[PDB]
Amino acid sequence: NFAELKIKRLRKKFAQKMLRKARRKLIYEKAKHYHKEYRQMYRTEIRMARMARKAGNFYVPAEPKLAFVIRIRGINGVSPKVRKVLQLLRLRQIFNGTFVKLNKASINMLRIVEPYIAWGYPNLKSVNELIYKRGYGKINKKRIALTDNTLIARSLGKYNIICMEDLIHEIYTVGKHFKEANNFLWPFKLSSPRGGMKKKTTHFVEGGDAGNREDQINRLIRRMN
Amino acid sequence: SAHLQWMVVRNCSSFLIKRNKQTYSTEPNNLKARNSFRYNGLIHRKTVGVEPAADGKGVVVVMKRRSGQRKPATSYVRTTINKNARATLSSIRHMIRKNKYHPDLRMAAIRRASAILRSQKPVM
Amino acid sequence: SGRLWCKAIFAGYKRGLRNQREHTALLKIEGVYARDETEFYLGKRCAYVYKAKNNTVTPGGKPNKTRVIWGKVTRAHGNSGMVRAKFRSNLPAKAIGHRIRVMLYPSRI
Amino acid sequence: IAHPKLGRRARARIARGLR
Amino acid sequence: KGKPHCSRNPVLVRGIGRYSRSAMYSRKALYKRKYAALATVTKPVGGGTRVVKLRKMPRYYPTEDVPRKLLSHGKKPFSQHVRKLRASITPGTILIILTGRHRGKRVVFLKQLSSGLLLVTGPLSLNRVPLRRTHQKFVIATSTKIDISGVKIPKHLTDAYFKKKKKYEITEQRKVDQKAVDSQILPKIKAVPQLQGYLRSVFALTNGVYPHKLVF
Amino acid sequence: AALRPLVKPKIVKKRTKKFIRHQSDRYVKIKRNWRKPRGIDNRVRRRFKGQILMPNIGYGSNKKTKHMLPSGFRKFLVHNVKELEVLLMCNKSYCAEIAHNVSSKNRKAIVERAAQLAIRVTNPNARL
RNA sequence: GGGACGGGGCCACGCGAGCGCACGGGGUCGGCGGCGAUGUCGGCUACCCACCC
RNA sequence: CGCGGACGCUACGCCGCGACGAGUAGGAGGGCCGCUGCGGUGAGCCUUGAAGCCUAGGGCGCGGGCCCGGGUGGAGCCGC
Ligand SMILES: [Mg+2]
Ligand SMILES: [Mg+2]
Ligand SMILES: [Mg+2]
Ligand SMILES: [Mg+2]
Ligand SMILES: [Mg+2]
Ligand SMILES: [Mg+2]
Repeated sequence: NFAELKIKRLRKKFAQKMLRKARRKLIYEKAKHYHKEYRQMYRTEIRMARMARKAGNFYVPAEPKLAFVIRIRGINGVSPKVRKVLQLLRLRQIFNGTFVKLNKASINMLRIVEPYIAWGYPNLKSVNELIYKRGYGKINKKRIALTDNTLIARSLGKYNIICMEDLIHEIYTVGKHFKEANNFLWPFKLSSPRGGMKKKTTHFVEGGDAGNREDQINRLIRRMN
Repeated sequence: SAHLQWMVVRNCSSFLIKRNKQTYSTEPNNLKARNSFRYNGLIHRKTVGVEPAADGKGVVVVMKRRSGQRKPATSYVRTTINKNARATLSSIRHMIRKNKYHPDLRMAAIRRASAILRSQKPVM
Repeated sequence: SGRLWCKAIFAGYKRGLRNQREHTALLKIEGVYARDETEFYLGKRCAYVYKAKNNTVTPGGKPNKTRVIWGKVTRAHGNSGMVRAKFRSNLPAKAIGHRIRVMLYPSRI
Repeated sequence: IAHPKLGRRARARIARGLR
Repeated sequence: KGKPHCSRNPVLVRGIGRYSRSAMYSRKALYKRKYAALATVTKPVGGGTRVVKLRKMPRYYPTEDVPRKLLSHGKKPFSQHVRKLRASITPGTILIILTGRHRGKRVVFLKQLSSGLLLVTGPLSLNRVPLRRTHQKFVIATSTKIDISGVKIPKHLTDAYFKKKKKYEITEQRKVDQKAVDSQILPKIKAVPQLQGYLRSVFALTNGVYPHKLVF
Repeated sequence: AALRPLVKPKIVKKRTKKFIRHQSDRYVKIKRNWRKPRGIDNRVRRRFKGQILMPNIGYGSNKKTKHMLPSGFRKFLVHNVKELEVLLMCNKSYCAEIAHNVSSKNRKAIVERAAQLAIRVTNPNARL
């Protein structure tokens, strides 16, 4: 009769309009809960050292669980055992950076290439200014950027990761599903560092840029990012 | 049939032309004149052709029937229109629309005949 | 009824040591001797005036013998007061040491 | 309320409190 | 129907309102506003009657058309922009005109037009510069002001007045409004010492003058 | 004051000179045609600095402004009158260029016919 | 339980209808001014000459 | 009530998204590059001037090369 079939199509248009509304209340609430949990996780790593200075003991904080690994040296003249590693962290060009969670089985791997990297331990801000700005996806062996939540929610719906701020809570605090959001992130494309490195070859101890630098790596992401 | 002889005619006909990285076609009932499947006029059962009048003024329209296909004598039918500018385009929009006769060739069979009416004007 | 421009001596293209890139030409300005002063001369329309044999047109005048090449000042160079400049058409090598003008009028004061 | 299979009645009763 | 009330929240930054949608719900009082529920034209003939058609079909197509183009969002025609100033320019200041055939005369500012350009009127007895539009970019601001708020500027003069039409001859209304403004402006600048020869002389550079050194 | 093209795009090109064979001016028996030099001592094939460049594919042109005359028309080569009925539908894009051996008693009747159809002819005053 | 007048924040409080601004799925002007017939406007390429590298 | 709705698709075609491009000896593919000749075909062109040469003439192609105008020349020539 073509009187009812109109209204039946309008029911499907209204049910999804309500489904976008009940997904835009959810991402806002999953973000506010995290904004509370980051205050609580920063202040409580101060409070144990103020109570440990009232008595006179010391509070050693736990060793961190996340490192940020940048390659600085070239493709030419490379040791074969090295180049396998730098192709097991997916660092193919120069100036590529990744996020690596830490354990005993990956410190000794990041020890053998100390002359080629400069790794650290990143702050909370320099994870935002790497996901929001230089953060591209990996959809079907391609490289598709991130302009919506639905580009994440296709390839990560099986882990209750439905936005960007859940992927950030996962990386900052390393959740169970870290592998399925770090093989997904394409390797980053940083630029040349402004101002200038000191000297590429040597260690950061004797005035270089390689080797460990535990919280000076945010002075190399605010410079390069 | 049709797709059999497109797979035959598409490259070794004699109405075909190739130069300057281009391709054209000189069929007797073609429009846009270019070698494609839909604008050839020797293959289908239904064909539209628009020609100038044999005299100085007018536009003839060569159709084609369906009954006598293998008889090239009485297979086509020619009509002649010698009128003003609107009703000629209307009587071609009607010939191709209200018979459901090969409706794909409508706008190009109006453009080509509005270029014959542009053409047969006394030049300044 | 006086000069309404400022003096500027062309000095060299933007070259390395064994190359050269002629699309960015250096300038020196008499009066400025540091990079901290040259924030006044950004975006100022610079020019170049020569003369030739034949007679050419002139906007608001009879066809003279003189010609111009306009341009623009883009960014600073060095720590002393040198400054770069991007002309529309790249400059000849006849003018190393000669005189070009810079105006002031796209002002920021 | 999120996934469309279960909370359809919940958005139903919200449509029959919003008017 | 119903009057158009002003927008309830104010503006905090460009884009961001100062009230959220909760204090705005109760502010709007959305607790008590529930809501629940041509071409054919005939004509006579003085046969029969004829039915004409509006916007009739064409008589001549070209051999090829060009396609439609896409839609952006933030592109406005020129009469719908925003208008800006600098920081230093006020009505009553003294300017240094640069690029006309009035090269380098020290002139006086009046106002900002609706199109952007300035209303720069020298006293015609001094600098031979009448009411004349110039542009904001090409003007150097001399920090030397006069009072202006005791004038009665006419309301018919605008960009439509200065805008070109097509030798020449001067209309008598240019002579009128030039005399009418100058007979009110001029006693203000005459009563300041050493100014009627200042507006008079020209700016020019010389050896020992660098523009980044003197402040003006 | 002419026959206007449909759309007039800004033609940009990536190289405006030619390519000349290496060591072409020292001899006369060397023509100015391109032959890829295949030595082993050589400087051109191994791309030294400040030598003659070579014809890679990167100098190719955009598929939208390829083969376009400066007036914005493409070319087409015509012998007789019978092939100008081709262009009465494709009109505002392509142009005709009359061949060389056509004598001067026929170009009088080709160019007149190619003024009714409103077709541009590149060389209309050839012989006279 | 107030402590007997208390300031700021909470996406709490299966067809509703019309209008507008927009840092929003890759630029538009619904903006202008002077030069043009025997002396001048355009033509990168192709010819001679000079210079920087 | 009214007799109205662009472009396309030579499927060996057209359109969109990503990463990449060094290269001798050597290997492969595409060549609407080219020469001399034969079956087919262009109701081809040609003493109102064909081939061939010449050119500070106008242009296209990444390139191989081709096409046009202007001069000499005097009888056979080209495209698919
Ligand atoms: Mg090395
Ligand atoms: Mg710097
Ligand atoms: Mg060798
Ligand atoms: Mg290669
Ligand atoms: Mg020569
Ligand atoms: Mg003979």
